[PDB]
Amino acid sequence: MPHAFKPGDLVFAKMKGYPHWPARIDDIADGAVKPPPNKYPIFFFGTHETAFLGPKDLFPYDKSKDKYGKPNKRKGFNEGLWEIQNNPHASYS
Repeated sequence: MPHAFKPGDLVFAKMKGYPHWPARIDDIADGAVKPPPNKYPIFFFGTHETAFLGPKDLFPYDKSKDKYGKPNKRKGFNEGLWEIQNNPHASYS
């Protein structure tokens, strides 16, 4: 049975105006800016951007990849597909 989201979990994350996007739950580094309450820091593969999202916009990757894990013309998307499949836990700074 599922747990709450934790750092390192792999997802597709939904933002307004964007396709469901390959992403991970990030940690928050010591001394770094924390998210708002009930929000998680989401790192988006390919773009390497961070947004703060809640669970309603977070789709576990394993369950969802058949539906959402296909190429997209959008900038960074296909790089992001490679990242989440091949090195999802790397440093992308």
